[PDB]
Amino acid sequence: NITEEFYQSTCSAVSKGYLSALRTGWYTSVITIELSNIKEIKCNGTDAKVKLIKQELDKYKNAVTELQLLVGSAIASGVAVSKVLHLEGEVNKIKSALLSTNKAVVSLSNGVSVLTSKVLDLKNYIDKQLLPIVNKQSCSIPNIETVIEFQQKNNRLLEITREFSVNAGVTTPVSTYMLTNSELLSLINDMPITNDQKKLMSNNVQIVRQQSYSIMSIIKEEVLAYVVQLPLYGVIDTPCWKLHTSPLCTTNICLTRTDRGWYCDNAGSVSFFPQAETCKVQSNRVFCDTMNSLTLPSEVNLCNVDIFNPKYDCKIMTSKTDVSSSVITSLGAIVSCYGKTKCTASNKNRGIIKTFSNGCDYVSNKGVDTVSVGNTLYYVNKQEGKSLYVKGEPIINFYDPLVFPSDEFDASISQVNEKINQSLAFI
Amino acid sequence: NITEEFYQSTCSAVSKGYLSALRTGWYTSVITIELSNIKEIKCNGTDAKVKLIKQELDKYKNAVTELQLLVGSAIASGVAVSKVLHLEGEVNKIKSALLSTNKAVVSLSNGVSVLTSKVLDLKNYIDKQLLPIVNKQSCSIPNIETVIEFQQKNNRLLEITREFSVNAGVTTPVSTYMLTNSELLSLINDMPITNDQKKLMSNNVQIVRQQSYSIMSIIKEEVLAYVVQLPLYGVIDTPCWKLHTSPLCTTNICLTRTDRGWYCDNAGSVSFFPQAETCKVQSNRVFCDTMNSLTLPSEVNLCNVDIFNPKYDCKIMTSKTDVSSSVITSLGAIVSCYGKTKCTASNKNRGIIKTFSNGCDYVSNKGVDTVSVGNTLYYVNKQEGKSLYVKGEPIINFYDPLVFPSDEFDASISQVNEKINQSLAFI
Amino acid sequence: NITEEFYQSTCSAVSKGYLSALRTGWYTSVITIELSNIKEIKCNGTDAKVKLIKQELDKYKNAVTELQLLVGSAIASGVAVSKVLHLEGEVNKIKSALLSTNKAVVSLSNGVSVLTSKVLDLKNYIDKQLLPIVNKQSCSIPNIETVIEFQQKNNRLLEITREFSVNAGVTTPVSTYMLTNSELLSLINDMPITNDQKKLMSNNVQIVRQQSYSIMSIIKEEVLAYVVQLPLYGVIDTPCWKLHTSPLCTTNICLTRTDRGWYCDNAGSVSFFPQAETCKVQSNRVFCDTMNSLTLPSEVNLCNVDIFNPKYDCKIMTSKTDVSSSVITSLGAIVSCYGKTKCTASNKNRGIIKTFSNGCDYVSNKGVDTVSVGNTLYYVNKQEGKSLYVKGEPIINFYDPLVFPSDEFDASISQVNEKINQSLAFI
Amino acid sequence: VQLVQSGSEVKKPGASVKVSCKASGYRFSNYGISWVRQAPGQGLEWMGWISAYNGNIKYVTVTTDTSTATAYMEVRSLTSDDTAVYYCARDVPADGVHFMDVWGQGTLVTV
Amino acid sequence: VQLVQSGSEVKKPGASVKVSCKASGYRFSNYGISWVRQAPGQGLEWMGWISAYNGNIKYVTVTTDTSTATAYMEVRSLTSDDTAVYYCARDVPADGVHFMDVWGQGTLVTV
Amino acid sequence: VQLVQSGSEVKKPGASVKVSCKASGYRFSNYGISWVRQAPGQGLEWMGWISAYNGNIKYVTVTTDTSTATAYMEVRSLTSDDTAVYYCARDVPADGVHFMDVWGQGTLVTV
Amino acid sequence: VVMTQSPLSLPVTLGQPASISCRSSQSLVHSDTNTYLNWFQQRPGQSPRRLIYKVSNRDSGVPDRFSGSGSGTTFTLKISRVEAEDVGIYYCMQGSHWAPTFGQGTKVEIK
Amino acid sequence: VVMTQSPLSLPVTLGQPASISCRSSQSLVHSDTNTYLNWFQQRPGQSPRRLIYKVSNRDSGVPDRFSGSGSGTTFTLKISRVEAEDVGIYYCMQGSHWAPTFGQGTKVEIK
Amino acid sequence: VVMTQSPLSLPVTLGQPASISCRSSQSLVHSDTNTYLNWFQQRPGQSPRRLIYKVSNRDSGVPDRFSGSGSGTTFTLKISRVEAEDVGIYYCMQGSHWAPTFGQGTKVEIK
Repeated sequence: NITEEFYQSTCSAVSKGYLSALRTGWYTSVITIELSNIKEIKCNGTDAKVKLIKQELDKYKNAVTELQLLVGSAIASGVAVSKVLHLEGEVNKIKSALLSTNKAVVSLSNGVSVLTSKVLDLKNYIDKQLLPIVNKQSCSIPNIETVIEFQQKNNRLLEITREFSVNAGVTTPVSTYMLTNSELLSLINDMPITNDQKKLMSNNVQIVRQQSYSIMSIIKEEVLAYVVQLPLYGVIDTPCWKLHTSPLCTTNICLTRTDRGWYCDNAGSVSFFPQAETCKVQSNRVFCDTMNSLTLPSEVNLCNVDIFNPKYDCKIMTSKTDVSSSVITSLGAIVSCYGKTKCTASNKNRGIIKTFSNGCDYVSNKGVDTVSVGNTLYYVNKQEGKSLYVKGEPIINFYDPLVFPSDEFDASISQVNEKINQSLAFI
Repeated sequence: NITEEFYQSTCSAVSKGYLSALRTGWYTSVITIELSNIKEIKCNGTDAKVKLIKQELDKYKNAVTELQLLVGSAIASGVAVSKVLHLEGEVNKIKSALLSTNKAVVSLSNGVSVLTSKVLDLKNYIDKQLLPIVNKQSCSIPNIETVIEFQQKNNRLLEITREFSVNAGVTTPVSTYMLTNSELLSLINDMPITNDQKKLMSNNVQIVRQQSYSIMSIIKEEVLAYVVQLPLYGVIDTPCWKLHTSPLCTTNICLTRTDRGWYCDNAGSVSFFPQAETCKVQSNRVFCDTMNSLTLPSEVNLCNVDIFNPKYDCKIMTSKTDVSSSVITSLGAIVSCYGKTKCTASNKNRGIIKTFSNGCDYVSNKGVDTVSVGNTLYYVNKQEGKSLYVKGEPIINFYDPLVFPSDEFDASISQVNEKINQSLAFI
Repeated sequence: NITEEFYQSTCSAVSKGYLSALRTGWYTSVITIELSNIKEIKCNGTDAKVKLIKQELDKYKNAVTELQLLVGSAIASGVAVSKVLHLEGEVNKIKSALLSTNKAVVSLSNGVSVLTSKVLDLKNYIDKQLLPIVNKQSCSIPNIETVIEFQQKNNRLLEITREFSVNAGVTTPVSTYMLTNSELLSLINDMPITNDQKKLMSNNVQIVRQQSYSIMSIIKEEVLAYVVQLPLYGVIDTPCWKLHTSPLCTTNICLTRTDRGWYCDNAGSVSFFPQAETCKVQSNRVFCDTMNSLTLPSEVNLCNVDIFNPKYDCKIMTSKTDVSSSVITSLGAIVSCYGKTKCTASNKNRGIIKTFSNGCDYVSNKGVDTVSVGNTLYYVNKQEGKSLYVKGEPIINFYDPLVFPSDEFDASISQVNEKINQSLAFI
Repeated sequence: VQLVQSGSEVKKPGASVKVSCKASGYRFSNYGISWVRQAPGQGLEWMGWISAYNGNIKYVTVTTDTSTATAYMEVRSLTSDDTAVYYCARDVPADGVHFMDVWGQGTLVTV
Repeated sequence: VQLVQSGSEVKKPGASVKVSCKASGYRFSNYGISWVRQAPGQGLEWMGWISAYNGNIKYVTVTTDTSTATAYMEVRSLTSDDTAVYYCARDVPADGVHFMDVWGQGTLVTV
Repeated sequence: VQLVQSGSEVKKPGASVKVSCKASGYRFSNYGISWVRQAPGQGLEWMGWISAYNGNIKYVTVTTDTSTATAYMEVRSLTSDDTAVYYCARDVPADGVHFMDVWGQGTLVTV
Repeated sequence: VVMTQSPLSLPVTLGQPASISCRSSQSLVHSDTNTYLNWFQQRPGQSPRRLIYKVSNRDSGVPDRFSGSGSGTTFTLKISRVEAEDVGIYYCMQGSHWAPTFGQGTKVEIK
Repeated sequence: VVMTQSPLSLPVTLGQPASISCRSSQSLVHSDTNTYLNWFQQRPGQSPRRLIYKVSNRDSGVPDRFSGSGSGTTFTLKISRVEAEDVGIYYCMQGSHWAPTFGQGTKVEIK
Repeated sequence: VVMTQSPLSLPVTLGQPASISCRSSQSLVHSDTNTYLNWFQQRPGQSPRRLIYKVSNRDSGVPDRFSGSGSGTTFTLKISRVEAEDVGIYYCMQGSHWAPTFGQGTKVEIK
């Protein structure tokens, strides 16, 4: 259950009660589509249905022809597998492995073993189930349903080609054409991972797609194979807390804690994720990619309870930009009201239920439905949870404008204090 | 009609003549699709058409199964409505309201009344118009057109499921599958808003989609309902002006006004939109989202006519980065030429019509078709309008390099002057 | 062939061996679809196939109705062509030019000549090949294949309308519906450019789409015309080198070269591309858009071999943020290990093959398959190439923490030295 | 859920009569009111629809009073052909399909 | 590529017997093992499948030892009806289609 | 819009002749030129196409002079079989469909 | 949309079934697959009350003797047993299109 | 694409209609639904001039007596009344494919 | 999936052909268009060995006399010439579904 704590001292709110799902690795699987080497239907005729088949075959052939024309690094794992498949003889390993089965584990040249699955076999359908239907002597097809089912089978290839063409062979998220939900669910079950990870990934397949990649690998020897790069969640169920920060100004000099974003416990240390796009959030599970993470000591949590703790140097910025704004946190909203701008909190039925005075203040999502700051109307999150207000004297009142260095784009508590002490030393 | 004024004093161009359409609120409507609870066709047979129906039913069932697996906050309004629909008994309110009509207003638990519209009824089609067609004794379908029309009806569900699967249940912009153009046009007409807003939204439905959201809400009790979160434009037809800025350097120390972006009048104050993605621009209408807005006093406009005005503190940055570049404004282009880099303005027929000297200069779109600065070829906007050149002495010549603080990533006129005065005080 | 050089002195790696493909201009072509002015099928009847045709015609009519409702500037070239087509009489030039041929060059009002191509003619199909099929007396269609082929012909229009509706008339990348691969390949061949550019664009059509734009232009007088804005690569085969940088800290004060990104030779000067999204990279070809480029003197390359060169002022940043991180370069990975965080390089079979000590170090992709820094597991790029390690004394050891200005968000070697000298002057 | 209308009206040609329709038992603002004319010896005829949610009007001037949950229909330039019973029916609040589930008892206007 | 099983086993009812299956000629971890029972005078019967790649199990307790490339099947509460030949077949490593290309010679368990 | 060609040419076998085609009445650079051979007592035969917009060539060496709006076709190693009338036709400027709306009067080359 | 209704007079003996048909000029199938055809009853001296709200769905409180049937453009209202309370005027209504339209009405009597 | 044309000689009495057929070896329908088949006329002593530029579209200045017809692989050129100015050689041409091809030509005469 | 196999006993004269049929209760076509039906042979005193691994694909080392045929739910195994080494028990197997199932087995003999 989610719990929010607003700290009036630093105008920051921490939304605890979350559980982690941190992507610490990648799982690369090879998805193969066996392609027919057909060039055309041999006969020519005036049948309208066969012309539709030829039109669909032209779509098929053009799709194959289109495919043949094709900090960290997010696809380094799938690119590595793709480059191995380009080596001589590695395609025939996949061809022989999937000769009698649709799933196989293939040991490549590097020694890595990758699970290979054949999700579609157009070579079988076209050569064995489509071409024998065509009466070459009359160049006619008996039933129209053959045309319709050919369009359905070929449709997945056309959409896979369509996505690779516009994404230059690397698509993210992995769509349902690359890997259907049943295939993705079965693929997760087939991964050599613990049951806790399988339960986590199966319940959140929509998050798995958003964090996955599809890499077009080979189009050679009647095989269309692309590497799907699924995420591995090695860290699960560890506590997470999101730090929401809003400007804190005198009522002038402003102060804002810059270290906002998600924090999660990881192997005795705190993984900090500054970018907002990094972490996807579910009911109470936070899916943060560790590639965009900073590893911090566990003492980083002490900045919430004590901004002047000696165990850590909390990051803040200093400026004179006394502009009113509101941060719509979970279970509430931080409202910073300054100047002549009027800030109010409103309810759907009762209307304006609170008028914010000058300073930084917090309103829970209970009762409040919208927040108005200046000319901007903010809607608050209606998540169920318990919000806690921690009253305290704002830290911005301890400084003085004469020596406050109000130009730090990114600094820390100790850096500001040392720079202040330098100002006092000169003065 | 658009009018551009270039200010040589500050190397800034203001593109006036625009009208505002500011999104100040949200309108959430519930779009429902009634789903059949069919598990399969009871019979089995060798008919090719029925197999196509079963294949399409498997797509239907998998689509339902896929759906069942599913600062500010842009979707706080639609999430709030979605969370209410999850409450016990709220689904049956929608079920009973839409029992005899395809549009209804439903009063939820919170007391909010939301317009509910049923755009597709797959429960009626499958149970009443599809299953009775299937001859269970022979397990055959008489006509192939039943298969084709079933694919058409089911197609919208599959695409809605497809978009929610890859977007994790929140899609923006709202595609034509979520809400067709006729449905979006009728929905705007059905909103309880003034006719000026309805005319604005109906003429710019393409902008409305880009600023809308679709939130997957419920898949329970044979009802697929998703909340479409349309924008509300409470501020219309107010003047807007875009501030284009380019570096101003001595011919060295550079100066650039950092407050570039859209400004629009709003309730006696100026709404400033720094981000470029915030504002969509039409013929002369600017669609700016107020969530990404700063509320400023009306005196902010005085920075264009007088950079040293006492009524406002205009934001500038200072640096030594004497790099030539050009800003392609509307109705012209600002060209800053420095160093040995050659800058020219060219016409399609007459060729190079102007060679820019050292400094910041402006060329209208009349005659000029391309601008070349260094190795970069810039095409100018051919918008029809009247450009005005305001000759004046550049402000960068008033300072001196000895005390100019050329390291401010973001500062103001008064901050620079105070820091300069501090430098003179020491010296 | 790619070659990497790691410089221990500045903790920077340069990945040479690349060839440029710099977009220096645009090529705008008009793609036209001739539309039928049909309002409906005159007859009414109980035929199931004709109802399918009427349903598809309603999709056709709604698609037309949907279309009728529709620093630098990336679409200034295509917008300019679009605005000319809106002039009176310019549509009839295209109508008469394409009267007997599907490709023509049309001289517009501005005097520019644009290659116009008609990729689909729905006016011919509907009026001449669809309507005569409908038996108006019985209101029946003989064969279902007419319905299926009508859906195929109309499908491209619906998808083009679908993309313009959600993109507000400007789509990028140019999908396969806007311009198929055969049409894009033929369009490149038809451009008045040298054969070296044609070979470059034809081999990398996937990159061409990602750098192209499609602008919806006119829907008037039975003509749907949209301007496709293809890229022009005036600079080809010139050397490129990517500069990878990682923090360099004492083992404290940190130093990092901020000028990371792609550099390419261009007309005797170096084009620097800071943004990562600007440059697409192929096997050894780098496709950088020059709109996001900085033009620099050729002496910028001297910063790699000598950071204290007088010919250039290399850009660095200074901070106290002693945080361990790794930069996954091509042909290797830079690892900066500081504090108590453990950094290791691992192989798939042999496991952990190296443990990084405090400082900045580099490991080639030979042998190394993954890199672990703190809680983050980084996979290295397995690109084939020769990496070179240039041992040298790190420059951060030359300074002293007492006068090191560790707060520069972006500065240079000379700026830091002058600021240091100012500190020594006071002291 | 019921609708009650005004009493019978007797008017001379050229005058104006405003029928009323008081709603009870449901939320007035969640629906619209459709007005139906029934001339003696003649079938029902749909006159106009007014939404209590939008204020939208389709077709005489129909208005709704949300505060009193009352709908009004005013017919101007009354003629002998306008002698008919006028019904108010609860209807769709938006541009959907009309259902007219609940009807008022009927106001007989005589001209 | 071959599979060798344990020798014949004679057991009394209520006991437990663990059949083994030693693999050679291929990578054990790239496949799974399917166990098939053949009662005398009766057809083949699929008992269970264990993957050497996942450890996944389908159906008695089947286990695999990757280090020794050996698969084990333990049948508890042996009855007279459990007298049969038990085969190990190399199978799909994941939830694909089963093929059973290579079979062990067969362990005859007598109860 | 018209095309005028060179006069009749008489050549000995093994020589080379360059036919010309001067264009007027339209923009030369917006089209291409297709060359057609008509042997006496024989039908028309398409020889080659050159674009004045791209310079692209399809099939003897055809060239265009944009400055003088003139197209040239040179046939080398003339034989007795090359005695024919050679026409220039205004054609598509790109790889579209050929139409050949306007033809030159014809150059009779005799070998 | 003209809603033709037949017959206009339906004298029915007590206890015997009665059928009322109503044929539309257009197909009443909406964008969503539903067919919104309503059936109303006007008891003598009362306002019309809705019996069937979609082609076959009885309204709450309507006895089971009233059955609705039909599809596309043709529809049927049937009464299994005509009682004394079934005397009235029945109107078919479509709300699918822009303007709701009623039928001419069927006057049910007793013989 | 071989454009077979028939007949090769068409002696026609003045005033009577004349029909020229031209059958293609492949379907001439392009990627866009148009069928680019042209008809040319070579008046004696003159260069060929285009009459029909798509299967039925007359060129500007062509009298209405010339009618084009056909679809797919078979096409027809018809003259309603053959006059003295209709004597010549008619060539069918396709430009749809890579290489334009002409027919053998039809020699129209007067009896 | 019940794999019915027929016949259960197949006494065959040496050199004459033999046919074994195996009909499934469901269609064995997988999501990918393949039909994974296997045919095994149990030589007397040996473990079953795979002959055909997809409906017609012979396994490596299998003589060409063994031919597989069938589609959908019905399949056939044929031997062109029955030799002394063809005596055994043949099992059809499907691996497509969740649980692999074998046929009852066909006991081939020699007359």
